[PDB]
Parts: sequence; structure tokens; C-alpha cells
Amino acid sequence: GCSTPLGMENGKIENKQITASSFKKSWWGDYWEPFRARLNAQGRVNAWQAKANNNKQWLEIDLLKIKKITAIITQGCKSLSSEMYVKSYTIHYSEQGVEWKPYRLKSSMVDKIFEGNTNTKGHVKNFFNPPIISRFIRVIPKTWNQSITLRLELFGCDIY
Repeated sequence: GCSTPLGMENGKIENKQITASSFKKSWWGDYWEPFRARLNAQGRVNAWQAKANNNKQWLEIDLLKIKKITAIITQGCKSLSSEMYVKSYTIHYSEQGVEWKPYRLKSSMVDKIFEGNTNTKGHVKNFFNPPIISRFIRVIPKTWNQSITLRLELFGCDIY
């Protein structure tokens, strides 16, 4: 089958493979680095937080080789007295990491907007019908509650 978690939570996807447009750095050593965006992560800093909340943000995952990506799970983050989570997002993909292509349905001309989270720890899973075949995946937050924060996991399999 093709529904195996690709490695965000279990750490098979290494820190070096996860990057972002920007990330929050607190005056006192709290860096919400991209690679902290792992499903179910706990800790003082357990998620990626964009440096600024605007339409120019993205979290990128380099799978190191082209794979078939069948689903994605996103989760939010509760930090202090603040509930932050991405409510909707689009997906961009690439085989080379140079040219980016937006995920769109067959009878579509606009980017497919995926429904995201409605709380901080609940898992929201979205299936890609059809699957995405690529090496790089970018999650583009469209709407968020309070602040852009994410914890995620990707599911797929190798190409044969």
C-alpha cells in the first residue's frame, strides 16, 4: 500500500530536510525552527512559528528523492495563553526544488485550498486525490487563528 508516514514524527525526515520562509526567534533563546514542526511534538518549543504572519510564508520538506505523497496531517500549537493553528492552506510541489507547481484538482484553475485545524492538538488529515509525485513539498498557510504555527506528518511511499 501507500499510506506510510514519511518520517516527520519518527525523525526519519531529518532536521536538515525541513526549511521555511522564516521562523520566530524570542529574545530569550526560543527558536521555533522549521524542523520543530513534527506531529505530536512536546516541549517549550514544539512547533514551527513563522516570523511574521502574512501571505508570504511557507514550510518546505525535501524528501531527498521523488516519492508518492498520499496524505497530510496538520496540528496546531498551544504556547502560553495563546491558541495558534493554521485553518486553511495550499500545497506547492516540485521535483527539482526550482520550479514550483500548485496542487490543483482536475476541473480547476485555482489552487486547491485544504481545510486545516480548528484547535491546537487535534489532527486534521487530508488525502491527495490524486496523489502528488515529487521530492519537495511546500505548505502555504492561507488563514490562521492568532498566529501561524504547525506540526505535521506526511504519508506516502516510494516510486517503483
